Amino acid sequence: GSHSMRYFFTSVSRPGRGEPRFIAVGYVDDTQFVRFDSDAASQRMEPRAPWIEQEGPEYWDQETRNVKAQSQTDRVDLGTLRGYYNQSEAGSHTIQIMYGCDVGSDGRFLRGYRQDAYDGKDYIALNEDLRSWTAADMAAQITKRKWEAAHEAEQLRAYLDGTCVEWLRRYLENGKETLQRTDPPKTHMTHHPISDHEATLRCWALGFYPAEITLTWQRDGEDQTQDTELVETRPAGDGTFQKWAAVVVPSGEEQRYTCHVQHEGLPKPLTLRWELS
Amino acid sequence: VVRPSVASK
Amino acid sequence: MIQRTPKIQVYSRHPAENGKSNFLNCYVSGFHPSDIEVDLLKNGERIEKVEHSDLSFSKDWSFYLLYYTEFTPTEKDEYACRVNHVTLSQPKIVKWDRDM
Repeated sequence: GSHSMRYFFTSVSRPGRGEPRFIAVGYVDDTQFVRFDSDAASQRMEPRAPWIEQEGPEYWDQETRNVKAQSQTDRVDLGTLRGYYNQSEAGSHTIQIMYGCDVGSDGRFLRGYRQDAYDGKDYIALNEDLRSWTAADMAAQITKRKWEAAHEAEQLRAYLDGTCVEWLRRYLENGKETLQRTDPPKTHMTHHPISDHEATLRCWALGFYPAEITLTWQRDGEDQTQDTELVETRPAGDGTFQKWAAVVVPSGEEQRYTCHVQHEGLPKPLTLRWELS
Repeated sequence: VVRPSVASK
Repeated sequence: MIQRTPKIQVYSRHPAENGKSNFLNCYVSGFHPSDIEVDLLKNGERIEKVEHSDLSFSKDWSFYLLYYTEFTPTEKDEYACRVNHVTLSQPKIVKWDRDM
């Protein structure tokens, strides 16, 4: 199937109390493989997956230099964006950057992307074509003008549809023992009376590796998307994910409710029903 | 691998 | 600016089995800004050696973190996650419940 390589950066200004906290994380699909934390002991890019550890000292030296350089741009940009948005020097602000690429099962380039945020809102994003930018407001347009002039998109594209794709293909080959795995969801249903007259039917999906999943509740075919408590997909902590969906049903009417489980690692969408006596 | 270059905002 | 309050989930890696070693998880998500304090508690007391994932974020830019520790679930042992964020009036405590 399809794979991705993504880098995530967060820089948080610490007004007066030193330089900003920078955290960088690299992922292949949903598996973290590198990290850098400005507050950590090493002051270097560190391995986080066994299949990346086999990389040489020139690899870790380069990654360290290049991640620190990103950290320094972010430091400048925090002051620049405080200027653009007309904010005081007293408050703490955040810059978030996400960039990366997708490749198909043949390893062919599918998409490249870059999105930036300031204080948890869109700031600027590279468009799907990898040639143009979309600024979220008029201050962000100033960045766009500067990048359009500097031909930043061509420089970024060279990485997103070239450098990124080359190394993603390498990482997928180096981690072929673990990254090509897909674990399908282990499904089940639970029942919890909330009184003498009603009960919670809870539909579970555990140990699934493509974090993407769909859990829906239907009362006699008709969707119950308004009376469903859906929890955010969460990590089990061993690379697999978990999710549950719940509905409060009148006692004796449990058989009227169905839980539909759509996942990619599943041949056909699983249907679950409370097996009454 | 992370980007080697980065243009400022 | 807009601040977003954390969503807190306390759960175990594998389904709970009395006497059987497992992992106690506290997943905090959808919060902004990133400054957060998370403690895992055993009978109201802070578990000393708890690890966490590296700060990351979702498509909507909101942050997420996983706090975890190896634990053996006993019948009389009470486990909880205690979270403090700028959006909270007082630290929030979410008790561990096997059923969810």
